[PDB]
Order: sequence, then structure tokens, then C-alpha cells
Amino acid sequence: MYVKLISSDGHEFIVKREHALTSGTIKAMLSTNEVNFREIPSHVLSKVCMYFTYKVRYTNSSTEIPEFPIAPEIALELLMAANFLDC
Amino acid sequence: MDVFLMIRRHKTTIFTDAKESSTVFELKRIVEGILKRPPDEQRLYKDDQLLDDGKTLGECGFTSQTARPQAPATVGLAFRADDTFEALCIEPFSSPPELPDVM
Amino acid sequence: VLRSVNSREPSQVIFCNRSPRVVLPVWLNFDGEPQPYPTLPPGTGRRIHSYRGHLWLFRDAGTHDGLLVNQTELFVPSLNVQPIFANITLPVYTLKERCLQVVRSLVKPENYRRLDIVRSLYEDLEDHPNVQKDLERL
Ligand SMILES: O=C1CCSc2ccc(Cl)cc21
Repeated sequence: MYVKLISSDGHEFIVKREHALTSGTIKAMLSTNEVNFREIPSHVLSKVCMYFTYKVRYTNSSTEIPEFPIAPEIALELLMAANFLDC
Repeated sequence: MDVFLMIRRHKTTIFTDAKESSTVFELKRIVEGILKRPPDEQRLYKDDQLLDDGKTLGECGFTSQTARPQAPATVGLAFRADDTFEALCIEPFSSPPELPDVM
Repeated sequence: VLRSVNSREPSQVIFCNRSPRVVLPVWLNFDGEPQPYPTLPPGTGRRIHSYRGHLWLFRDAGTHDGLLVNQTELFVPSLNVQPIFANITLPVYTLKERCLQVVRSLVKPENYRRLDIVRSLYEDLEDHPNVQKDLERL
């Protein structure tokens, strides 16, 4: 039910397995219950996990969807990780 | 209403959700299922304030408008060694590099 | 092949912008050419005289990021049983596309090639949302 995503700097993020299987790349690195991301630091990986909760919450709900915030200071590293994970 | 949370201890961060009406003790049961430590060995904090087991998350200030899916509220977690609780502490995340000159 | 039907039957509609973006409404004329209408500020509404069978889509006025209208990408006014509501909302963007929007908003397109990322991201950044591109489709 939960899996552990580990950032390049050793922070451990524990998210629901369904939220993590939203990434095809993560599904493959599990297909074990831990994934080590040698290239993604914790200020990026935390945003990735916030995005999982946001997507699962707001896909197919037609209320009003708020904007997903991205601070400029992290935008480029986040893009690099999103590109690699096909998030 | 659902409230969205980050439960944090040291270098550990749990992303989970709960109901505004659920209790601090029920949140401790969620942590127990994940980190395999009983509630008796756990203390939960909003910032520096210790949270009482019988209190609902809404009364400790976790509301649907502050504990949001894209911006979850942080709950501090501290463990108990044998007797004696460790102090509360949370390793900060890494820092972003200097914004490029472009931008 | 994607165009407004010249029904000449009026259809009364409400553009309701439930997004934080400035919305550009776009009418596809009887030849399929996109026609922009005046922009809608965030959280504002505007009432519109249209016709049954006409085709509208909606976009971020500044960046042309795609938006949803009553979900789905096209709004076609129907029979007024009175005005039809067109609720314009954010989609759930992919995290990739949402990062491209923020980076594009901070970097002038001159300097895309000055950022240190894989080359494939230069092409992804340079491939701007575009109505004619999105109109290409079976
Ligand atoms: O998030 C980052 C930040 C540092 S650079 C990098 C390179 C590849 C991938 Cl997948 C991620 C990242």
C-alpha cells in the first residue's frame, strides 16, 4: 500500500503505491518497495509527491481545479525530473 | 473534508490524507501502519505545539483550506527510545541553486 | 473538417471563466479558421450571442495554454431550453507541461538554448502551444 521514494540527498518520502504508479518510470523501477533517485534532490522530489496528490485529487472532478504552484527557484530541476519520469 | 498532510521526522516524510474530523490518535494509527511504531511511542506536533490524542485535526488547525493537495500541512513526529522521547526535529530539504541569470 | 455549422439558429451562451488565467475565446468560422474574441479576466463572466452548431475552444490569452470548457476541448452551443453555460477551467496539466509553462514564462525564447538541460527539452520548450497545431487532428 505504501512505497518509499528516496532523494539523492537521503530524504525518504513515503507515498501511497497508487500515487506512485502514476509514473510509468516508477512502476518499472518497482516492477521491491523502495526506489533510489541518484539524480533528484529532496526539494524536487517533495514537489513530485505533492503533484501525485494533486493529480489524483483533481483528475475527473469538474469542480474548480487550482493552479499547481512551481516556485521559479526549482522550475528547471523539476522539469528535468518530470521529463525523465514522464510525469 | 479531507486534509492533506506531510508527517515528518528527521529525514522521513509521509504524504497522506485524513478527515478534518479524525483524531490525532487516529493519525498515529496511520503512522503505526507505515513506520511500525505504536502510538504510545509517538508524539505529533503542529510546529512546536504537542498535539493531544483526543483532538480532531480540524481543532489543531488542519483545515481543508490550509492542508491542500498541492500544499500539504506539515505534522511533526517524534519517537520514544526506551523511556524518554527524543526531541522533535525535522531535517530541512535541500536548497535550490542560485537562480540562473537567464530568469 | 472542424468548422462551425452555419445553422443560422441563435444560441445564447454564458462564458464563465473559472480559471486563474486570462481566457481567449476562439470561434472556428465556417471555413475552419480560428477567430479570436475579446479576452475574459480570471473569475469573470461574459454573455455571448452565438448559434447552434458553432465551435468554440478556449486558451490562455498570453501563452495559448489549452483550457477546458465544460470539460473536453470544444464547446458547441446547443438548443436553449435558458442560456447555456460554458464553464472554462484549468485542466490537470502533466507535471512536464506545467514546468514548461513556468520556465517559458521566465526565459525569453532567445535564451532557451542558454539553459543547461538535455537538448530534447530545448525542442519541448520551443514547441509553444498553438491553436493551429491543436487543430491538426483526426
Ligand atoms: O531533478 C534533478 C535536479 C538536478 S539535475 C537532474 C538530472 C536528471 C534528473 Cl532525472 C533529475 C535532475
